[PDB]
Amino acid sequence: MKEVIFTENAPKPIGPYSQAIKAGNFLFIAGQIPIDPKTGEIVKGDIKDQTRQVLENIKAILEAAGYSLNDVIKVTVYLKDNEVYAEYFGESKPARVAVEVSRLPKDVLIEIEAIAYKE
Amino acid sequence: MKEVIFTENAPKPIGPYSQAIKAGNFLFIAGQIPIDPKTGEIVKGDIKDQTRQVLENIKAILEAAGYSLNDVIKVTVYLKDNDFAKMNEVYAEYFGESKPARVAVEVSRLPKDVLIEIEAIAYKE
Amino acid sequence: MKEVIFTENAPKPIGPYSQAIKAGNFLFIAGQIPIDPKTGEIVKGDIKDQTRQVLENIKAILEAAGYSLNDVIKVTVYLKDNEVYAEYFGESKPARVAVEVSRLPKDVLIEIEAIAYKE
Repeated sequence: MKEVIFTENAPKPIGPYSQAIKAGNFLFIAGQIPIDPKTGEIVKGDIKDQTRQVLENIKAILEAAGYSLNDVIKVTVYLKDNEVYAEYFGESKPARVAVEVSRLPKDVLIEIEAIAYKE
Repeated sequence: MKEVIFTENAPKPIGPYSQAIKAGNFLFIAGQIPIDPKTGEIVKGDIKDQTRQVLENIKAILEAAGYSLNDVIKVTVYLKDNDFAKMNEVYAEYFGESKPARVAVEVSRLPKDVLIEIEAIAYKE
Repeated sequence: MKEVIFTENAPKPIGPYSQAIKAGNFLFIAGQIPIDPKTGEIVKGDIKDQTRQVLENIKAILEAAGYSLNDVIKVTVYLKDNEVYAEYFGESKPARVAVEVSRLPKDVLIEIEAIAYKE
């Protein structure tokens, strides 16, 4: 089965894409950036405040999709050229990919895309 | 089961790789660049035309594997720094309705120095 | 079923992460860098000795999960700025994505992520 996920607790995609799609038992979450869902405005803070907003958004999507943090299996982290993660990926310990790039959408510091599983 | 997807309407993969692979109900498409399968070279040189060729390439592979555009669930887009606006206009033609999960990031260099490269994952139950 | 994969033959996982997660018939392997599992230090040499090392680590994680190089269905290669590949992927002929980025972890020259399938 296939379902497009959408909750008001994570940034609202403005372009042609969804927050997350549940395909079978896998959940593919779109690249997340630091945007406060309630206000729709990008946080202009330090890497830790931005990274926390991102992880908060991902969690919102996981929850709306009916998953929990320990269902997360793979995380790709893109940074603009961290105990924060442990409270989120501690009981999960997903496989990780991390790279630095030129720029992210809306000149943000960090972007994260995730995949989760649930039997 | 595992299966290699090949089509004449998409650029031929160079080396020990494939255009796409169907594993179970998932279709993993290799990254595509704006190479016109008929001419064998990059198109015009403008973001719009390049984004179109890439999407056309992706469409062919999907079509070759018996999938459609609305089966695409995740797309990752790599750009070479800011033209990340026109890309969406062409992109909406192909994914405006099904709205796949997206990931967009800008990088250093892409294969053959193109301006855009896109990879996708499709799902068919 | 969800199972984290582990092998002493690959670089020890630092932080809240795994070398790989097995979900359903899929194996999601974390980004691998040219770290010599034995010494824990970056292997000496150029992009060729780093490539070898990376692919070797991937192979290690694969075998520890009961998978084969013929199982690799998708490969994502990050570079900073060859016959080895035919040896490791001439049998699986996976879908490929390759790009260049600003920098990799521990400022290495190459990072490779991968996905494998086994029915």
